[PDB]
Amino acid sequence: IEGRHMELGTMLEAQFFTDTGQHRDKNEDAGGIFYNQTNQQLLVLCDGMGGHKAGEVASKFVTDELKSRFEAENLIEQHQAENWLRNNIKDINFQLYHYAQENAEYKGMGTTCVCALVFEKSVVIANVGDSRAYVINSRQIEQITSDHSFVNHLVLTGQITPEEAFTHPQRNIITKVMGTDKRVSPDLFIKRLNFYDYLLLNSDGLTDYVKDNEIKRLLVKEGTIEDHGDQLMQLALDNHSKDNVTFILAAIEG
Ligand SMILES: [Mn+2]
Ligand SMILES: [Mn+2]
Ligand SMILES: [Mn+2]
Ligand SMILES: [Mn+2]
Repeated sequence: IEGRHMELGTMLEAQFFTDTGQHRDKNEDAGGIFYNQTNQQLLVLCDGMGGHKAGEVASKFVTDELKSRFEAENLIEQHQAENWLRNNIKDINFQLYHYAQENAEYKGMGTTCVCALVFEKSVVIANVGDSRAYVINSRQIEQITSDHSFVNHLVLTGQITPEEAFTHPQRNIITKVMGTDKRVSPDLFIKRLNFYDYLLLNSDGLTDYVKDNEIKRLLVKEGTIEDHGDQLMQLALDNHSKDNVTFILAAIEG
């Protein structure tokens, strides 16, 4: 294959925030911020399904697998990041499928998974489920991923409006999730970091109770990344969120 130049290793100031919530008992969200041998940065977030058994086992499994595989890696080019994320996500899905099938305590477990590979100017995002990746600056908050949910299937087919989907009685249903099938087709995205201040990854425990406007205005205000994370978690709890709330906040600079 053709001669290509090595981009430098790049990372963003990113922090991981997770909370079980008062209303639930255990945290079935997992995730983390991991680095490979050349110090490339991978952000990982998983939402284990609460309606099924052992959501924390599934999310923890996918997270630990991605951490091990990525930390074992040396270099991933930008034009190969899509293949890397898709392949490893597929294999982890297969392993999680047989993991749930063979263990009777874990029968039917599953988890969402959104993850981002950070490069000098782009971010490569892979998504399976209704966890989200946003990009935010002073003027716009754009959701990069598309929810693999039923209500978003109705939205994308003109059957309901997004505002209707936010209060739809079946807004919890997931249509693509890890561990339920032998195969999975993850959604893959490339996003330019030119004109944005924040990359956000979050489970639905946040955005099921905090709309994009509130996130945008909270983030575009002044304050450090720790202050923004604290205020964002507290805003999720103030809007009476009753799921696990987890998000990675990544500050971007030119
Ligand atoms: Mn969950
Ligand atoms: Mn459970
Ligand atoms: Mn949901
Ligand atoms: Mn959730």
